[PDB]
Amino acid sequence: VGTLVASVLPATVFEDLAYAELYSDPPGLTPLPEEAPLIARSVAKRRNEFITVRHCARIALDQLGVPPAPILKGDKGEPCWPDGMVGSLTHCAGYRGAVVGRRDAVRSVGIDAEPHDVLPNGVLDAISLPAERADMPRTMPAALHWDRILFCAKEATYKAWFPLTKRWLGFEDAHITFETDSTGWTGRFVSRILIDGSTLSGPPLTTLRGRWSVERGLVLTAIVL
Ligand SMILES: CC(C)(COP(=O)(O)OP(=O)(O)OC[C@H]1O[C@@H](n2cnc3c(N)ncnc32)[C@H](O)[C@@H]1OP(=O)(O)O)[C@@H](O)C(=O)NCCC(=O)NCCS
Ligand code: NA
Ligand code: NA
Ligand code: NA
Ligand code: NA
Ligand code: NA
Ligand code: NA
Ligand code: NA
Ligand code: NA
Ligand code: NA
Ligand code: NA
Repeated sequence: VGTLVASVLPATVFEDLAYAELYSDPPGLTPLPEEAPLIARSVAKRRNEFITVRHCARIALDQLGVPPAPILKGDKGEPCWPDGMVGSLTHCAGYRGAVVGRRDAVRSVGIDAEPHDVLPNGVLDAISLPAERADMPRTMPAALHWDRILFCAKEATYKAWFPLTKRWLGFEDAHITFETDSTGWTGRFVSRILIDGSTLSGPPLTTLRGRWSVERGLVLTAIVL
């Protein structure tokens, strides 16, 4: 079983998390009939990864004692987790993953996987603030593609934020600061929210702490609130 995503999960709430990942689409996976409408008009690549990522979601939920069931799609694409559960899903070339948590210990999860590849510069200025572009090179080893790592953290931030607020969060609306561990391939980040953080219940979101990792040609990030 693969354990790349454990490199970005916390120990403090680990017993209330579970995860499952795969690196390709198993052949011949049939969609659940209740989930098939979600991909009824989708291209084959989207259908195949959707079915794999939902499979990972149910394996991870089963570890937390949740019986397998369909996971529908809600406001703005967000997955509809079973009662008492939270989680997040991601895919990219070579990666499909789910991390889920018990809501009584975990308020929200956001994860993202990317290929550890450059982004174009025009995609970088649209996805970053000036202070990020100044500070990332100061805090990240020169071997790493900081543009891509910053973007991966932006995506995990939106996924952790949206289920709590049900509002947009733009690339300009969170300033993310990083640190690198002395081993050079993992570290921590903090996403500072620059807009109103009001949530549907509980205290407003102001800073979201996460972890990042680069390995096996992938960037992984996770935020567990
Ligand atoms: C929604 C988004 C973050 C998804 O990320 P992605 O890199 O395109 O794709 P991933 O495979 O990593 O993640 C897709 C999964 O995200 C989840 N997701 C989609 N919308 C979501 C939402 N509103 N809230 C939480 N999770 C959501 C879904 O599980 C989806 O997979 P599924 O359709 O198979 O269920 C991205 O497409 C997007 O729209 N980003 C713009 C918002 C943003 O990044 N703001 C910057 C904040 S600092
Ligand atoms: Na457990
Ligand atoms: Na695999
Ligand atoms: Na559902
Ligand atoms: Na969610
Ligand atoms: Na990809
Ligand atoms: Na360094
Ligand atoms: Na600012
Ligand atoms: Na910050
Ligand atoms: Na930084
Ligand atoms: Na590592």
